[PDB]
Amino acid sequence: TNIVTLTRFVKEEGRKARGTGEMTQLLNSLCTAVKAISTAVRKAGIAHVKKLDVLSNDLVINVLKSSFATCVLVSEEDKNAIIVEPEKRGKYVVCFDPLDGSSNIDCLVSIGTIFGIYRKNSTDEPSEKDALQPGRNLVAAGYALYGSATMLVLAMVNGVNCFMLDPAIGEFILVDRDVKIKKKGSIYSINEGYAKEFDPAITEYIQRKKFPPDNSAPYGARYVGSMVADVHRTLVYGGIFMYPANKKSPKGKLRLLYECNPMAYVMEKAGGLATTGKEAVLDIVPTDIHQRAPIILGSPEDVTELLEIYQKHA
Amino acid sequence: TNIVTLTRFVKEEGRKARGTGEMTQLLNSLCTAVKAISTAVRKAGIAHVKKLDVLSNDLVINVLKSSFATCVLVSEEDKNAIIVEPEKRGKYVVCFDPLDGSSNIDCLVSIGTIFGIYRKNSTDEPSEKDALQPGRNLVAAGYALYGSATMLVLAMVNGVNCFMLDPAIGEFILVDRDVKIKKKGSIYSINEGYAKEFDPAITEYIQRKKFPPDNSAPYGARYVGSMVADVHRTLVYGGIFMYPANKKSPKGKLRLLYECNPMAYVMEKAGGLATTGKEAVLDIVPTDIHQRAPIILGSPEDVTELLEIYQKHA
Amino acid sequence: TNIVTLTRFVKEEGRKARGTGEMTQLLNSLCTAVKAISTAVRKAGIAHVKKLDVLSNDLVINVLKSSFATCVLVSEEDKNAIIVEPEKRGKYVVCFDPLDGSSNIDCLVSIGTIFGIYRKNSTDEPSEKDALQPGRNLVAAGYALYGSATMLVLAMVNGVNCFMLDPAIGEFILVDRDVKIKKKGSIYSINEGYAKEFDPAITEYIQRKKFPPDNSAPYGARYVGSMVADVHRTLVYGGIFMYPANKKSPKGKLRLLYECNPMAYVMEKAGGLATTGKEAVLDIVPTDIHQRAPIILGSPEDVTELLEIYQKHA
Amino acid sequence: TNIVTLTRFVKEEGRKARGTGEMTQLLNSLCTAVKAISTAVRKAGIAHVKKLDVLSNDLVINVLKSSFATCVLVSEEDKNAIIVEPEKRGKYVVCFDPLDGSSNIDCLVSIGTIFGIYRKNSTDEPSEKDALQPGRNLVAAGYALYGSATMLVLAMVNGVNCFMLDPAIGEFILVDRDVKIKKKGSIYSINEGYAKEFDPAITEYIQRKKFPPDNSAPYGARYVGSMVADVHRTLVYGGIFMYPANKKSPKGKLRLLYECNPMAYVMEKAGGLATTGKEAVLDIVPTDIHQRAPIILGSPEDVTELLEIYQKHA
Ligand SMILES: O=P(O)(O)OC[C@H]1O[C@](O)(CO)[C@@H](O)[C@@H]1O
Ligand SMILES: O=P(O)(O)OC[C@H]1O[C@](O)(CO)[C@@H](O)[C@@H]1O
Ligand SMILES: O=P(O)(O)OC[C@H]1O[C@](O)(CO)[C@@H](O)[C@@H]1O
Ligand SMILES: O=P(O)(O)OC[C@H]1O[C@](O)(CO)[C@@H](O)[C@@H]1O
Ligand SMILES: O=P(O)(O)OC[C@H]1O[C@](O)(CO)[C@@H](O)[C@@H]1O
Ligand SMILES: O=P(O)(O)OC[C@H]1O[C@](O)(CO)[C@@H](O)[C@@H]1O
Ligand SMILES: O=P(O)(O)OC[C@H]1O[C@](O)(CO)[C@@H](O)[C@@H]1O
Ligand SMILES: O=P(O)(O)OC[C@H]1O[C@](O)(CO)[C@@H](O)[C@@H]1O
Ligand SMILES: [Mg+2]
Ligand SMILES: [Mg+2]
Ligand SMILES: [Mg+2]
Ligand SMILES: [Mg+2]
Ligand SMILES: [Mg+2]
Ligand SMILES: [Mg+2]
Ligand SMILES: [Mg+2]
Ligand SMILES: [Mg+2]
Repeated sequence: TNIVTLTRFVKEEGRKARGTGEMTQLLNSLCTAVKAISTAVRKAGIAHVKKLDVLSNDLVINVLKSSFATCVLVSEEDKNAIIVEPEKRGKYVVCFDPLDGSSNIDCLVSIGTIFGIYRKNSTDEPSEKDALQPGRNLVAAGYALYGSATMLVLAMVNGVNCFMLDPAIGEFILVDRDVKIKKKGSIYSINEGYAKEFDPAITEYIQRKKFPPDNSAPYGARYVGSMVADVHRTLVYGGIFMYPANKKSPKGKLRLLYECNPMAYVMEKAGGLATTGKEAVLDIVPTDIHQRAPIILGSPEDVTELLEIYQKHA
Repeated sequence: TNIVTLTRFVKEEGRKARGTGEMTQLLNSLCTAVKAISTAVRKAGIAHVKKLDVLSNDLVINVLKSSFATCVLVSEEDKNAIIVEPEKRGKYVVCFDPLDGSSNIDCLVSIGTIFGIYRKNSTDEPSEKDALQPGRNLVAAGYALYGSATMLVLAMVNGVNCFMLDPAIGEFILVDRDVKIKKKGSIYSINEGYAKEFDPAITEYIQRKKFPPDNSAPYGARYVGSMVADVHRTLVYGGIFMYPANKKSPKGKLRLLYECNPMAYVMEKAGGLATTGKEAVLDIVPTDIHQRAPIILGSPEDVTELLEIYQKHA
Repeated sequence: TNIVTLTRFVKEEGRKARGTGEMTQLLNSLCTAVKAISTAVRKAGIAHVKKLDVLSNDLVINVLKSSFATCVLVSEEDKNAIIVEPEKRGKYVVCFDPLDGSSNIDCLVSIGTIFGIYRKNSTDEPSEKDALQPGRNLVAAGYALYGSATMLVLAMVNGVNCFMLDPAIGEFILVDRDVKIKKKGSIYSINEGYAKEFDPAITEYIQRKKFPPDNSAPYGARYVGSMVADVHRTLVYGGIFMYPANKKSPKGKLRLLYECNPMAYVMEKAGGLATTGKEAVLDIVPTDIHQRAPIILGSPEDVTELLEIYQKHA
Repeated sequence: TNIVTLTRFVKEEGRKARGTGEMTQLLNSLCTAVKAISTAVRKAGIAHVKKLDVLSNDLVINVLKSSFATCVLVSEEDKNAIIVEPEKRGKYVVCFDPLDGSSNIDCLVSIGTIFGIYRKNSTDEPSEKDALQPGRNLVAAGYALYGSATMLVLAMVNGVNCFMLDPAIGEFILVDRDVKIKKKGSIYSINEGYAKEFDPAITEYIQRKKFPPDNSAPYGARYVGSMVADVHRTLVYGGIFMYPANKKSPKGKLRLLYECNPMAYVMEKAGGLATTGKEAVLDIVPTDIHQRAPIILGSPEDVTELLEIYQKHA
C-alpha cells in the first residue's frame, strides 16, 4: 500500500519549498500531541477551567518544546509567553489554543486545538515581542477537530489541506486537498442570545437572512458553540460564521492570536474572507498576546454582504 | 477490577424487574451494532441518502433480527415495517433511526442512533399495527451520540442512565445515573432560519429569550443541527430544544415514532417535558409509521413558558 | 452486515440445546474480562508472581461473580475455592488460570487464560467438593490466546470453535469451526532440558522423532514455553505436546483442574487425545483443587505412539 | 505529559551525532509501515507465501521509498535489489525481512520485521553491489516483534534500545534502554528435529546442556519457531539461540543480509556475541544478496562455550 501521511505530505512540499524542514518535525511533534488529546477526549467519562484543559496544554507544550523548532509559545492557557530554552530552540513561534470549547466538553460537543505558526524573524533573544505580528506573517496554521472523527485542517502558503486521523495506525491520512469554500452559502451561524447587544449591521444582516429581500429561501442557522466546529462546517458547506463585537465587549470574545488569526489564514487560503467588520483580521497588528478581536469569516460573497452593510452604516 | 457494563447494569435491574431478560440480549445485540457504527464513523474519510446511512441501517437490523427478542422493526430508512420471521421472533417492537443527521456527517458533526422499544402486546401475527402505539407504551428508549466520545443514554421505566463506550475494551461503561435535568436552563436551541414560518408563540417565546421581560440576562442560543446532539446538550445543561411546526410543514420535521417519541420518554423520565405545543408527544396515537410531529422538549420550567404562550394564543 | 459474535453463536446453540442460557451470560461476563486482559497486556511496558497476574485474576473473578451463573470458582491464583454468595449464585463451577505463562510475559511471548466449566449438580451448599470432578463433566471449556492476535478457542459438547477478537468492535468474531486436528503431525513439543529426568518411554519416543525408524524425515521441534501457545499450535497444525512426569516431580507441572483438564476437553472434542501416559486426563478423579498431572495431548496417532511405548515399558 | 517517542529519541541522539538526520525520517517511514503491519496482523482472521507476506513487503517498501533516505532496498521477498529512483534517493541501503515467520502466522505465534541499515558510501549509481557489505557496516539495525505487545528493538552505534508501541496513540514509547544481555543464561534454543543432521560440536554442546558436566541444573529449552521471537527472548533473559549449519544445508537457513546480520549488530551491541561457529557473522563479506549463514548468538559466555567446542573439534 502507499500514501498517505501528513508528514509524508508536508515533507514532500518542503522539498520543493525547498526547506530545511524543521517545520516538519514541528507538525509531527504537534500531531503526536493531537493524537494524545484525541484519545483522552474519547474516554473522558472513563477517566473522570477543565482538568485536561490543563492537561492538553502542557501536553502540547512538551511536544513543541522538544520539536527543536520553536523559540516562543503562546497558550490561551498561560499568563505570559513561554520561551524555549537554548538547547531546544527553533526558528518558529507557535500560538495555540490547546483545547477550545472545553467550556463545552460535557455535551460530547466537538472540540479542538487551534494553532498558528510564525517564523521568528528577529535576531533578538526571543520574547512575546515575537508573538505579536500580523496574521499575514503565518507560515502555517490550522486546527484539529475532535468530532465524530478526528480531522486536522492544515493551511500553508500553498492552499488548504485536510487530514483525518486513522485511529488504528495512529496516522493522519490526507483525505481532501486543496480545499476551497463555496463562494456563497446557505447558512449563518451566530449566537443570537446577544440580539440585544449586537450592532445595526449584524442586526440588519441576520434580518436579511431570515427574510430574503428578494425573497430567496432564507438561510439556515447553525451554531454549535465550538469555534473549531463552526468554522469547519462553514469551511465545508461554506456559509458564514459570526462572532461580532457587541457593545458590552467591544472586541468580541475570540482571542486573535491563537483563535481568530489562524481561522483567517485558513479561510483566506481557501478562498474565504475574515473581517472584524472594520478590517481584515490578518492585517491587525496586535499589542497584547491575549488580545481579542471580533470575527466575521466564511464564504466570500456572504462576508461581503455583511461588510457592505457595515460600510453602509459607518 | 469491577464494574461496570450496561449489560452488567441492565441485567441487574431486570433481576428485580424481575424479568425474562430478553430485553438484555436486545440492548446487547444493539450495543454491538452501535459499536460497529461508532468505528465506521470515526474513519469515514479513510473509508471514502448517505452510503453508511444504508450501511448502519442494515447493520442495526441484523443485530436486532438475531437478538431473538423482536418481532417488528421500524427504520427511518424503510418504506414499510420489517417483520421478524418465526424462528427469530421476540416480544419486542423496535423503532429506530439508524443514523440521524447523516445529512450532516460531513462536518464531523456529531450524529447518532435513536431507538424506542415497545412490548408487542398483541396476540395477532405481528405487523405495523404493533408499531403504532403511544409513546407511553415504551418499555425502553434512548439514543447513541457518536461525538467526541461515543455515549449512549438509556432511559427505562426507572430513570435515565448514561453510558460511555470505552473504545479499548469495547464496552459501554456506566458513567452517570440516574440523570435528571435542571428544572430551568440558560439556553434555547431552534433553527431560526424559519423565523418567517414560525407561529406567534414560538416567535414571542424566542423574543422573550433575547430580551428578558424582567431583564434577566438573555438565554444562550445553541443549534448544532443534529437532533441527538442537541437534545443531549439540552439533557445535560438543561434548557430547551425546539423544532416546532411551521405553516409550510404543519407537523414539524422530526418523525415521531423513531425520533420524537424516544426523546420524550427520555426527557420526561429525567424530569423534563415534551410537547407539540398542543399535547404531550407521548400521548399521541400514531396512524402512520413514518408520521412526523413538531417537538418542544427540555427543562420543565422553560417548556412550560412556551406552553403558557401557546395557550395564551389559542 | 451480519455475523458473527460468540454470543451470537453460543446463544443460537443453546437455543437448540435447548437451554436456560445462563451459560451465555457466563461466556459474556468472561469475554469482557478477556478483552480487559488483552488490552492490559498489549501495553505492559507503557503501564510498567506478576502484578497483573493478580490483576487479571480478580478481573476475571469479578466478571464471573456478577454473571449470576456461577457458584464456585477456582483460580490457579487462590489458596482455596471462592464461593459465590447467595445473591449472585448460578449453576456453574468455573476453574481457570487467569494468566498462564506470566512467568514468561517478558518475552512478549504469547500468554493466555484457561478455563473449564462444570455444572454443579450437587444440592448441597457449594464448596470445593463441587470443583473436583472428572474432566468428563465439562459442559464447556477452552482458552484465550493473547498472541499476535487475541483468539479464544471454545469447545463444548458439540465440537471445537475458534473466535478472534476484532479489536475495534470489541467483539469475538467466529473465524473457524468446528475445528479438528490432523490425525498425525510433524511436530513434537517438549522441554528437553529435563532429558535427564524423563522416563524411558518419553526418552525412546523423542528418540524415534529425531531418527525415524523407518527413516521418514524427522519431526519438528517446537516449544514456546506457554502452554496455551503450544497446544494451540498443536491444535492447528496438529502434532503433539508433552509435559510428562519426571522423577523429580512425579506428576508433571501443569495443574489438572484449570490447566490440564480443559486442554483435554478441547483436544478430545477436536479429535485429539489427552493422556497422562497411564490414563485419559479426563477420567482422573481429583482430590486436590490445585493437584497437578502430567499431560500428553495432540494428534491422535502420535499420542498413541507414545502410549504404545509406555505400555511397552510397563 | 512528556516523553517519549522513538522519533523524539532518535532525533535527540542524531543531534549530538550530530547528523543530517535523514536517518530519522527513515525510522519514521519505517515505524508507520510497522504500525500498519501490527494492525493487519491482529485481525488476520477477520481479514481472511502468505498474502500479507506480500502485503507487508510492499507496504514497507513504499514507506522506505518515500522516506527520501534510501537508495537501495533488499527484501527477503524480492528476486533482485530494488533501486530507489532519482527523485526519492537517500544515502541509505536498507535490508529487511518484511514478515519473518509467516510460515507460522497461523499459530498466532509471534512474528516480526527484521531490518539493517548501511550507509551507501559508494559514489557509483546504486545497485546490489551496495547491499553486500559486512555486518560491521551497519549504521542502525533492529527488529519488530508483533507479539502480545508490539515492541521494536533498535540498536545503533551507541547501544540497544527497546520501544513498545502504544496502540492508542500510535506511538513507539521507549520502555527500556540501553539493553544488555546477561553474561550467561539458563536457556538453549535450537530445532532438535535435526539432531540427525547437526555436527559434533552442536551435538556435544546440547549434550552438555542437558547433563551438566559439573552437574549444575540443566538448561531450559525454548524454541518458538520465529527467529525474531527467539532472539528477543534470548536478548531479554539471555541464553543462547542456535540455527547452525547441518550437512544437508551447510550454511544454515537464515539469510544473512536481512536476518542474520542485524540480529548480530544487535546482539554484539548489547554485549552478546554472534558466530557461525567459524567466524563473527558480522565480518562475513557477502557475495549473494540472498545468501544464508548459520548463526549462533546470545549470552557471551554460552556462545563461547559452544565455540571452544567447535574449536576443539576442528
Ligand atoms: O524551512 P522549513 O523548516 O522547511 O519551513 C518552511 C515550511 O513552511 C512552508 O512555507 C509552509 O508552512 C513550506 O514552504 C515549508 O515546508
Ligand atoms: O457561548 P458563546 O458566547 O457563543 O461563545 C462560544 C465561543 O467560545 C468558544 O468556546 C471559545 O471561547 C468557541 O468555541 C465558541 O465560538
Ligand atoms: O422481560 P424482560 O425481557 O426482562 O424485559 C423487561 C425489561 O424492561 C424493563 O421494564 C425496562 O426496560 C425492565 O423492568 C426489564 O429489564
Ligand atoms: O436543518 P433543520 O431543518 O434545522 O433540521 C435538522 C434536524 O434534522 C435532523 O438532522 C434529522 O432529520 C436532526 O438531527 C435535526 O434536529
Ligand atoms: O442451560 P444453559 O445455561 O443454556 O447451559 C447449557 C449450555 O451448555 C452446553 O451444553 C454447551 O456448553 C449447551 O448445550 C448449552 O448452551
Ligand atoms: O518452563 P517449563 O518447565 O517447560 O514449563 C512451562 C509451562 O509452564 C507454564 O508456563 C504454566 O506453568 C505453561 O505455559 C508451560 O507449559
Ligand atoms: O546523518 P543522519 O541522517 O543523521 O544519520 C546518522 C545516524 O546514524 C547513527 O550513527 C545511528 O544510526 C546516529 O549517529 C545518527 O543519528
Ligand atoms: O522451522 P525451522 O527449520 O526451525 O526454522 C525456523 C526459522 O525460520 C524462520 O521462520 C525464518 O525462516 C525463523 O523465524 C525461524 O528461526
Ligand atoms: Mg483552551
Ligand atoms: Mg478557547
Ligand atoms: Mg437515518
Ligand atoms: Mg434522521
Ligand atoms: Mg496464573
Ligand atoms: Mg499457569
Ligand atoms: Mg518475509
Ligand atoms: Mg523469514
